[PDB]
Amino acid sequence: DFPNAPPNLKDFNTNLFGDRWSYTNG
Amino acid sequence: TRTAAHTHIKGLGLDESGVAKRVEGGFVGQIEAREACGVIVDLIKAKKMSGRAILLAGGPSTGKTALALAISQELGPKVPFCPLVGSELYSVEVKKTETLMENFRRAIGLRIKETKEVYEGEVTELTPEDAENPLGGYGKTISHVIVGLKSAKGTKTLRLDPTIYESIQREKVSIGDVIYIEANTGAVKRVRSDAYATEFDLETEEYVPLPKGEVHKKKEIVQDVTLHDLDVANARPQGGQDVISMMGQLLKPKKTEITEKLRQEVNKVVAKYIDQGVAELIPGVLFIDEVNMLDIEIFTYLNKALESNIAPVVVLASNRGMTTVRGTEDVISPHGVPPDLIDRLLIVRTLPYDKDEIRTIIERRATVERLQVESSALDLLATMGTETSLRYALQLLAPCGILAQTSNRKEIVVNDVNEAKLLFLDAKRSTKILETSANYL
Amino acid sequence: TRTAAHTHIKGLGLDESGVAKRVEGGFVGQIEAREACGVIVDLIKAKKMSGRAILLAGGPSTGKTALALAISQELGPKVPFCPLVGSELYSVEVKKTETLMENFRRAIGLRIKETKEVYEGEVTELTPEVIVGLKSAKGTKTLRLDPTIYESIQREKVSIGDVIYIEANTGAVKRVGRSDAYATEFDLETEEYVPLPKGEVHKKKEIVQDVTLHDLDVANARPQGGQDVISMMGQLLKPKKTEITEKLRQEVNKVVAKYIDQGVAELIPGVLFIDEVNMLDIEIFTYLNKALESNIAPVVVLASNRGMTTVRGTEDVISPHGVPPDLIDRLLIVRTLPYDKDEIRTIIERRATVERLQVESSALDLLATMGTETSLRYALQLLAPCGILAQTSNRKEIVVNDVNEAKLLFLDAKRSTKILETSANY
Amino acid sequence: LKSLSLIAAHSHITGLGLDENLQPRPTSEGMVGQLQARRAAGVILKMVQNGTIAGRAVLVAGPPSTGKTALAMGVSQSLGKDVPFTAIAGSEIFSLELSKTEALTQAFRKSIGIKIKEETELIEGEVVEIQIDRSITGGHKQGKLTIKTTDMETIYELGNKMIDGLTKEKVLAGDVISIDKASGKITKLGRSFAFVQCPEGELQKRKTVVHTVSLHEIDVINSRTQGFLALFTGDTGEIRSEVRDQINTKVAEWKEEGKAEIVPGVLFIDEVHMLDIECFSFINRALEDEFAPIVMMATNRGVSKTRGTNYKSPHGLPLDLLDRSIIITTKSYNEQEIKTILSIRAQEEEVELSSDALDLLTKTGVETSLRYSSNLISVAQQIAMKRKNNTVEVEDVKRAYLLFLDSARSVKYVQENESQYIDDQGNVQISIA
Amino acid sequence: IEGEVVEIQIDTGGHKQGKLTIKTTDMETIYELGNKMIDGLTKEKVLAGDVISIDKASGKITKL
Ligand SMILES: Nc1ncnc2c1ncn2[C@@H]1O[C@H](COP(=O)(O)OP(=O)(O)O)[C@@H](O)[C@H]1O
Ligand SMILES: Nc1ncnc2c1ncn2[C@@H]1O[C@H](COP(=O)(O)OP(=O)(O)O)[C@@H](O)[C@H]1O
Ligand SMILES: Nc1ncnc2c1ncn2[C@@H]1O[C@H](COP(=O)(O)OP(=O)(O)O)[C@@H](O)[C@H]1O
Ligand SMILES: [Mg+2]
Ligand SMILES: [Mg+2]
Ligand SMILES: [Mg+2]
Repeated sequence: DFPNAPPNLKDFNTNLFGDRWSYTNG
Repeated sequence: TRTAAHTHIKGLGLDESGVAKRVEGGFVGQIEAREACGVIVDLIKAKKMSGRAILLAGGPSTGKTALALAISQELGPKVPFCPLVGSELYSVEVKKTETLMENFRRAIGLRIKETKEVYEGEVTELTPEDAENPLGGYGKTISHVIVGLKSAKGTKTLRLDPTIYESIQREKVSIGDVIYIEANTGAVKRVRSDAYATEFDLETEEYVPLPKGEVHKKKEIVQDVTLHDLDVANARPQGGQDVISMMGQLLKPKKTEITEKLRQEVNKVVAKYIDQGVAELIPGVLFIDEVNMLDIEIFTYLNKALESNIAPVVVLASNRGMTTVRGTEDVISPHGVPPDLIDRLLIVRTLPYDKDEIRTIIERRATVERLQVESSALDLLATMGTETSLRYALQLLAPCGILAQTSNRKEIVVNDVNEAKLLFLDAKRSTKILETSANYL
Repeated sequence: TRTAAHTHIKGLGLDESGVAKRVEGGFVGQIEAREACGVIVDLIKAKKMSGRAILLAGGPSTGKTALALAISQELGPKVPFCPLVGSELYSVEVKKTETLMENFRRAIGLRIKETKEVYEGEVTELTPEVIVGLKSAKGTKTLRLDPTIYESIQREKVSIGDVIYIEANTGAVKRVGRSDAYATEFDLETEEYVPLPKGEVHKKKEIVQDVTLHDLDVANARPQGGQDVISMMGQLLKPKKTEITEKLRQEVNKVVAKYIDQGVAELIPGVLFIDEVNMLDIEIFTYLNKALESNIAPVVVLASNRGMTTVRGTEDVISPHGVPPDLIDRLLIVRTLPYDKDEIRTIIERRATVERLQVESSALDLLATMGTETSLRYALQLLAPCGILAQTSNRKEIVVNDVNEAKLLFLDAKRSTKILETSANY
Repeated sequence: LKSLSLIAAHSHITGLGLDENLQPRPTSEGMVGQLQARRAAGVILKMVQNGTIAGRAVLVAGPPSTGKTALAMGVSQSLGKDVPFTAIAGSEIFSLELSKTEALTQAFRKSIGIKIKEETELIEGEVVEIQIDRSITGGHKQGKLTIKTTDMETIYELGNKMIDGLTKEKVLAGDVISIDKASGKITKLGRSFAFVQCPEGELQKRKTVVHTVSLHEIDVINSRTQGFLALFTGDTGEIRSEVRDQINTKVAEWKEEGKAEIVPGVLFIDEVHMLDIECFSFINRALEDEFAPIVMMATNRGVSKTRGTNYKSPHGLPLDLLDRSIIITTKSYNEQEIKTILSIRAQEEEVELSSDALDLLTKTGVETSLRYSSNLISVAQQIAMKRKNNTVEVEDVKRAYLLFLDSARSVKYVQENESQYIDDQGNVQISIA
Repeated sequence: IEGEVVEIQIDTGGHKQGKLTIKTTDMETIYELGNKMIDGLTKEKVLAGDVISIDKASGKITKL
């Protein structure tokens, strides 16, 4: 099971910009 | 541009086949001593012997220290060169023997030179590569990681072992800011960038420009360390919140007599490393002037120390005749050095000067001090040097120049040197004043 | 085996009447000195006097150090015996008098009895307050523990299934190791396994451990705590020894007196031996003079080989054996006499037979004549080179040729001085 | 293997150079002449190697530049490694943080070794497979590996610390690995592929390792909790006597039972003529201990004043210490012996000499000291090399002789130019006119 | 940078809306904020009415 994409790549994407930056990206 | 009793000495003024020119490298006269020091310099550059000792002797103001400084200059800044006065060995914290051994080891140097392969640049993109699992399984399997790097004039994408993933995870690499990776050892180092520096309103993250040239880089790094640095680093601790660090910070760690075991371990590891061709050994020079101030115990320990197999070359300066060695009252020796140590080293004589040599010395020193003097005062200065002393004439130059500048002149004349004679005295006239006065003078 | 200038001396060799036999216990001659030493030994065994001070005076190579060692060996391992040289009193971090008093306290001993409570076994649970569910091979019990011992437990990285060993008196904690029950958890598991301890979890033992007064004085003078980090850093804060106030000594004396009064301990005074007292200076002599007139001081024996010489630290104060007259007045002097030819021969024979060597009669007589002509110690020391020279020729018995070659190879003091005087370059 | 070294003063000697029956050859192993002293040194070496006699002091006396230091170096070289040999100077005892007796005790104890043997198991091979399972936000991990040899091939599953031990040093499928079960220590012998042959034989093996340590180190370790650091920083002060008293008995029981074996060594004291009378008395008392090594002292003084006193004694030592010592004397050198010494010294420094130059060097080492010509050899070679001919001739030797002065010539120059230099009363004349 | 009389404006998720005003006698302007900037700001809290200083050297914001 993979809840959202490759989970390792998922956390990589999260640390690309940050949690708040991820929220405000859209 | 500040001058102090030196800096007009640039080498020994030697020549191929080891013959010293009469006037070269700020040197005049002293041909034999310069030739001997050149032979010593060649022996140093051979880097084969160990613990060779020479003592250069002569009267005061005869260029005894200038010779050692000249050989240090000729040897080059690469080789270590440790200067020392004989009175520095008496330390309150540690015994004189350990201080002597520390200064003895500080003269030996080690050059570490090695190459590194680097991929450094700005991240273009990064992506795992899904592939079939090697074993039976139901899930994504990453067999490679593709990372693209762009720098000035260069761009390249690379496929890498996926296990390095944690290196990105720990490094908080992000995308497009920076990257700098080593080739073989793996791992990644995060060195933001000027491309997005002005994009944000304000940010507490530093920015570096695009790396220059091809992403792939060959770098050769060379450094030099004295063995004393290795010993003191091995003995002294390091770290953060450990109890030993707190103890060291709270104790003012004065010097301690480093044990022989640590020195032997350092020697063994250094020998192993130079066996691999990554390191090179460079014996240096230990210069000690005014050795007459050394105690007999230090001389006795020097006798044993000179016979070690990692000893540097020690040069000694002294200006004493038949004198009693310090620490004793019945041994009278030449140069204040015990005969047993004298038997272990090579003597280098040093002769006084002639009036013409003194005149040339004064002219050169005046030229190096940005002053203009004609012969009508240069002859008087030479006569003063021959009458009072050479060093007195050397010192009198600057007051003469200041007096000339006061009178809105440019050239030093006889009147200026006479006025400087009247104002400042030498030792002989001071003693004559002292003897003829009976007012506690 | 290993021999070093001794170990052929096994006691004073006295009988019940105290009369010294001519040859007994690795001793020949020295009858009067041996009898006096035996009297002093009996006086020490009486455990009544305090501060008695004797010195034995004689020329070099007469057995003073041998006599002191024989006294110590005859007294027995139970009684403490502190040997010292005059040069040890010049320390670096403390004054000389403090070091002398430290040795004085070290000289006497105290034998005490104590009860030690011990827990051990496998650990079933570990819940913070700490509660430990110990379980032995027969019994199970839960214990409540202090935060410090809990910290020591944590630093031991203990877990469920680890047989451990706690001591109640000191709080010392040691993890014995993983229990044998979980012996199948990893095919290459590095951890060692131990069977569960036998008996109940709580045990009590009675021990008769000895101590010295200086030991329990330095116990509260400066600690050596153990596994606690706070104690470690406290003992690391001060790394140098210091002078002890007399108040600590008085409190120690009161505690020890209470202990011995309670019928739990007994006191055994010891001996303090000082070889080469001539190295002491006037200040140490005065302080020792003052400290001898105390109520706890042990028996002190001194050794010296001097004539009428000047006391160190003074300019013109001359005295016999280099000892101030005031300290001499409160001293008991034991004379020591030189030896004769037959005594030297017998000593050489004893030293040969202890070193498992065979010496023929002619070689022994030559060695005795040499010893009379040069010195006794030189003849004693020349035995081993003779043995090796005999061995090199594939032999076992020392021959006249061997001692002659040893004479040729090695020189004594007289010939060395003769060759020193008649030479140009030093 | 060979440690860091250069061409030292005594680098040309390796052992005493004796026969099977302690007969010294005229020239062997870098030692020339002095047959009596060499045979005595061989006898002392046999005494040390037997390991039964303890606390023997032997004194080597002779004029300067005679061979006593060379004799001690040869004894140390012939004794080989694994036998302690602590060489110190007479002035090293004085210290600002340790008393003279304490430093002497440390020097004495530094030259007795203790060797403890222990048996270790190993599993060595080439990694065939490794599977590792990390539970994210989980506290436990699941490991397994498959390891083979040329004959065996077996799988194992690992606990907790095995996984981290394997992960700190990256272990891959192309590696050769050795594992110690007791310690769990990783050892990488090389990557087979992807320059070392595949490990052969059984998958597991047993071996023995010896830990050798000086008695002084054991003494230092148990003194204080931090005393271990003093093994390197050298900051330990006045270890209490009871520590040594207990450690001696503990070593005795260890030797008696059979866990460890002790090896006595040699303590060499150079320039022993300078030492306080306190140190001499302490040595007199401490020579009698059972745990005492053979002490070799070197001296070159005649009837001189002993430090710390006001009377003169032979060799600078008191008669008390001289009484319990054995003296070996060294004699001056023949001209042929001097020539041979110069020849071997020149051969050591890979310097080619001409016969006439060698004869002139022998003559100048006969008139002056031998060390003068021995030093002159290298500078003569340097001059010859600068002249571009790789052979030392008489001209280069004479150039070096005139360029670098001798003690006698320097003394004569000072005596005839007394006014130039600073005398003992501080009066100098710097002005030429 | 000095004169941080701000009256901050921070309300997505994880403390979004990273903006704050800056006023002085002759200047007045609104600055947007980054993740690290607000992470620094939350420590050493600014009451939004206190003159505060901050450097552009990517260092630490100093209370005045
Ligand atoms: N040949 C020379 N060339 C240049 N300067 C010299 C020469 N000889 C002596 N000097 C001068 O003499 C001074 C050195 O004095 P020195 O002889 O070293 O004193 P000491 O011998 O007491 O150490 C220097 O300031 C240097 O300028
Ligand atoms: N009665 C004796 N029997 C055997 N050996 C003796 C006797 N007396 C002295 N010795 C030996 O003489 C040596 C010197 O003795 P010691 O007391 O250590 O020094 P000193 O006698 O000079 O004070 C010792 O090694 C000891 O073995
Ligand atoms: N028998 C020998 N064989 C080789 N070299 C010797 C011999 N004797 C003396 N030397 C040399 O003479 C020099 C002086 O050393 P030595 O005489 O041992 O010390 P010291 O001068 O303190 O007596 C040493 O460099 C040594 O190489
Ligand atoms: Mg100078
Ligand atoms: Mg004695
Ligand atoms: Mg020597």
